[PDB]
Amino acid sequence: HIKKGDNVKVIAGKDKGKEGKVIATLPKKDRVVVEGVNIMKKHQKPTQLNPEGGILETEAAIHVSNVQLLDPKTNEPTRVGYKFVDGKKVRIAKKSGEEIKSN
Amino acid sequence: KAKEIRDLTTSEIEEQIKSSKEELFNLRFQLATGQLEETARIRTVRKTIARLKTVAREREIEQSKAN
Amino acid sequence: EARDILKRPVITEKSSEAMAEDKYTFDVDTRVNKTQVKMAVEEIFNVKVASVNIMNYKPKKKRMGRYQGYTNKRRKAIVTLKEGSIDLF
Amino acid sequence: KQCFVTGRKASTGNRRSHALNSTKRRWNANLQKVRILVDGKPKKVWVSARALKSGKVT
RNA sequence: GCUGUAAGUAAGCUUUGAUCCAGAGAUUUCCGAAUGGGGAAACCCAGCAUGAGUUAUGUCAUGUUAUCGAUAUGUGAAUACAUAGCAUAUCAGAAGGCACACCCGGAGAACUGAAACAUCUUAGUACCCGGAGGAAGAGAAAGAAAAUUCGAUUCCCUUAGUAGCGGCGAGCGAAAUGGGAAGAGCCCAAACCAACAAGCUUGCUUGUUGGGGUUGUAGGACACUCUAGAGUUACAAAGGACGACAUUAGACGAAUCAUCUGGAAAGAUGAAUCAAAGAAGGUAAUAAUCCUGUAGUCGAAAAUGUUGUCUCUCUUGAGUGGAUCCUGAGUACGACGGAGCACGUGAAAUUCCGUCGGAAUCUGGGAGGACCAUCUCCUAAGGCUAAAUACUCUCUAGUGACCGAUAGUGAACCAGUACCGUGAGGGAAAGGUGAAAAGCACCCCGGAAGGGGAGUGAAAUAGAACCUGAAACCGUGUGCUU
RNA sequence: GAGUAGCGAAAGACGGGUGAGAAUCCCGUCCACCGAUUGACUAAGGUUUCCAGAGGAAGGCUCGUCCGCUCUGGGUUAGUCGGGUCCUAAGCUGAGGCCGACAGGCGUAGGCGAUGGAUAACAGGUUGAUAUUCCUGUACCACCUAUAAUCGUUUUAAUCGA
RNA sequence: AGAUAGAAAAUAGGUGCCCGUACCGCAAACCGACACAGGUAGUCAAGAUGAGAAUUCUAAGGUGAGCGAGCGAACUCUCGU
Repeated sequence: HIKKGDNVKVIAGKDKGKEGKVIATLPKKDRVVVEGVNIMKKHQKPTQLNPEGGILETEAAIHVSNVQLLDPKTNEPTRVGYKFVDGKKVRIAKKSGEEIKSN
Repeated sequence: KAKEIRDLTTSEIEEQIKSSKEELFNLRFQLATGQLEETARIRTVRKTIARLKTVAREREIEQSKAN
Repeated sequence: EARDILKRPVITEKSSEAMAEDKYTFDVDTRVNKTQVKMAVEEIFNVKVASVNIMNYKPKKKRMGRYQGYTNKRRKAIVTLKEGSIDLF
Repeated sequence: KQCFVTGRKASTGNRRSHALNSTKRRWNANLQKVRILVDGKPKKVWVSARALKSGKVT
């Protein structure tokens, strides 16, 4: 499981071996939209809300099973564990020490 | 926000219920006349009146049961 | 009470033809009487009403998509105040 | 329709014929209406004639 | 992060901890046993008390008011006491519902089988109503038997399709013994009693006040002499006070990378790793190492079942004589008619109901399949009693040489719904775009429906009636024929 | 079967307009049919079919620019009209009660129940849709409050009454 | 019968609730599966002719019937001679 703004690598899809920062989480379909990932080409029609339209290139969501956090020390894809610092479930990179998720 | 409400005496509380009921009327009279825009104010005052009546019940029920 | 019975005002061509005159139209609760209405309005707006008339509208069929429904039953009251002006701004 | 005292009530059985052909029947008690002493005040009630054989006060 | 489905666009909310998830609480319109009176459910129309309002009237709010039942007060007839009867007060008293099950009763068919049919069978079945209880019924020998004892009952296996019953037809059909599951025993009436307590006149009688002891080695009083464990599942019957696991939220939880083909790999190939975890489901294809988990471990504020105790509450245990006394009455039992016993009235025990009769009290009574005499066993006519046993509307976890959309529920999908019937009732048809909605910007013909390009996508004879797309059937070409 | 039967009693014609499209929709003229009714009301029943815009897939036995169709927004105003409120018939319920295997049946007092009895508003105007309902005019029936011009043992009264 | 110190009188002010009310109703909105040649209680119901609520034409007021255009064979149907 990953966080709202951390930097992750992708291992599925046309995009692998690529980094990018997560921008949205969507916790009820288990799907995140990372940055650059899954670029989409959506045909938007000229309406009232949108004066004109075109082919927008927005990012689409991918299953959480396709992304991984990087070791803050060695930038290597890694799993994530936990430890009880003062009773708080804080995260660990599982190959090194503490991993920070502030934004 | 029910802390200060517990801090409030049972009297102006019934008066707060009264005033919030008045406000609600005005909001829904203006939603109908199409001059509201802030349509979520209705739910916040509905919250407020709900909490105010729950506190009012708790106020009288402690007394009823204990003496 | 006296504010819970006036659900909304009514703004429509026939109600506004009645606002050219001093007749104002409201959508009132379905379990009130003319008496309870007069009192409520003269309590809120500080007006003095002369008469009021009530009518009950039946639930109307409304088909939304593939699911049929019925609209809610309505009770409407018409006031004809002599002293005052209910302003609906 | 029971006996006030005992409880002798009716019962079902069969009327059988010479060819053992069966029909439903009933057997009732010899219930007689008698004024006895009940709950203090005298009252008329049905009581069997076997309960009146010995023991009841009219 | 959220504001359900269910999309929306708009106001918002949320690390000062939202939406969630568990426990507890508050609110809970109207109808419905429906209960103030009515009524064509979901509505009308009230009386009383208290309050709001109004100068008042109209109007409104909150209580209260059904019927039986039980009890307690008044008041009280035809009637003199009295009794009906009335009037109050009280009472978490009763109603109604249901799981289409299991259980015990009341009442009880027929088609059918007999190759017809009436006895018989179907069958004490179906359907009715009445009780229930989570289980129910049964249950501590007036028993089985011929050695003696399951020494209560129930249930399973076998006895055994035997013994038997049967227009001896069609059919119906045990029990004991023996092998097992589970086991547990008790309380009252009676005598008698210092008394008590009323009648009745203290002579007695009768009472629930209470004790007393409840059983065949015949038990108990009696008279002697003698001595202070139980238990709320029967065995009286209430409830605080400490713990113990478990259950109605949860927490932690090992170990994989590279290339190849691809739209995407979990595949193939190579090299690793973990395993108390290679159950399972997801993931753009087929994953022990990506995710949710799994083995393992941990964990409740609370509200519950449950259980150890500590309280607590109850409280006599024997022997020996045996002179008297007591041991369940309209009862047993007999007769008549029926029913029940596997047993159709039969030689017909054993047992119950209606109707008439009608006993004994231990020096007695019942049973041992007509039966008796003798022997053996038992001690009725009062009561309570857990376990093994039956069933699943539910809830929790899981399983399946069970079904995969004409199947499997009638119902995978807003289904007991369209619909049909006056009504009981009857009762359907209908799943699948893609990985992602990326759901086809623009242009062209057309009023629009459609279409044709361009673009999205791996694919658009995957374009929303959307996966695959057979046959019947309908067309458009034509090679060879007529 | 077959592009076959049928297209559900009947008088239409034509000018103008509307539209992508017109025997079929709108307006007009003429003609024709009913007229103890195909006219006006009002019950029962149906429930929104009512009105104004808009649309044309489907439903209309053809067509359709039209509609009892679809989409959007509207529309029913009562002290006096009909009911509730007042009364009761036929029936239905029925406390206690009678009878009943259970279930329940019957029935008194009393209630319910119009198709009947008793009850105070008429005319005109009015919109796209309502009008003894709204408005203008004039009324009437109950009820309450203030006042009363003197009714007068408050038994009788100005007069209160089962 | 009781009940009671009160309002009638010649005024002037106020108060009067709930349910129904659109629309069709001899009908394409109802009972007949249908925009069905059937059924559907009651009220008003004009002129000419007549005895008449008969009959023919018409008034008030509604309506031209949800398929048509041809040709006028056989044969059916309805009608006249």
